[PDB]
Amino acid sequence: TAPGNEPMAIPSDYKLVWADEFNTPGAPDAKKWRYDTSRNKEGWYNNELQYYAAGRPENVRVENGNLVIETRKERLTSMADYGGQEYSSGKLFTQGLADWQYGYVEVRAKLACGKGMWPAIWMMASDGSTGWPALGSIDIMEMVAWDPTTIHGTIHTKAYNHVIHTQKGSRTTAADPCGQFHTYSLDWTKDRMLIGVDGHAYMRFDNDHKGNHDTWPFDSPQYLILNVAIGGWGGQQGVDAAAFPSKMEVDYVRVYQK
Ligand SMILES: OC[C@H]1O[C@@H](O[C@H]2[C@H](O)[C@@H](O)[C@H](O[C@@H]3[C@@H](O)[C@@H](O)O[C@H](CO)[C@H]3O)O[C@@H]2CO)[C@H](O)[C@@H](O)[C@@H]1O
Ligand SMILES: [Ca+2]
Repeated sequence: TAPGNEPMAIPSDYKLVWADEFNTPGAPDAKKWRYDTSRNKEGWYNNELQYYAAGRPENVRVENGNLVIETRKERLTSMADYGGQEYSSGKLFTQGLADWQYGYVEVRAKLACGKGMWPAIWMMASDGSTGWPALGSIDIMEMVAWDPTTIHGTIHTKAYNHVIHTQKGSRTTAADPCGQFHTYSLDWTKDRMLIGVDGHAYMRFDNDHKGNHDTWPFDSPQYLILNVAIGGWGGQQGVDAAAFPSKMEVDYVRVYQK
């Protein structure tokens, strides 16, 4: 629904304005990432099966220059916010720490595989007053590991979203995404978004320039989100116990702006 076919690359006139190179082993940098626990006890959206553990190295850690988000089959019943889940995982976002209006986002990542796994690199608007989906969401990368070579790039707005099946997205494939790094990229300007892998946009979404927040909510800042969900879209061919633990490794997040 949002086909692209054009190169993409860090614009020559942009500077690197924000980066997490995951240089510092241990916990993620608290000045860059917060943990999202907001629906642990209730159950996450999308019929998701994971508990997202905050402050827990087994799920979220920096090692050897990479962020590691790791899913595990386990019941974290000692957690006050435990929601009865069979799995643990990690969700980090830059909410309240850093956000961007326009820019080139480049994330170099090795994905988490195993039927059930749903790694994602995405964004939501800092101003959520209009609620989901109207606020505007940018999926720079989703993969569901029943189809682990397929890379999905999607935007959601009030007009264009998955609840009403009008989401603007595309897909491509990439070599062994769980075994080798690729670059997952967004080029967002006032005119359009390109979403790509390894310097190729497979997804394009234009600003129609109608000043309709329903079709272009993207003239306000967005923060970045990294997670690995379990089940929902990831669970289309079940959740494979033998797949755990599974990890997404992120070498870096770099954000460029004019
Ligand atoms: O169902 C209404 C509730 O929606 C909440 O928002 C969720 C939404 O339900 C869920 O579908 C969505 O899922 C994300 C995808 O749209 C896509 O953007 O990729 C993400 C990464 O895979 C995936 O999580 O997430 C929305 C935000 O959590 C509202 O938060 C809630 O107020 C509302 O009642
Ligand atoms: Ca690194």
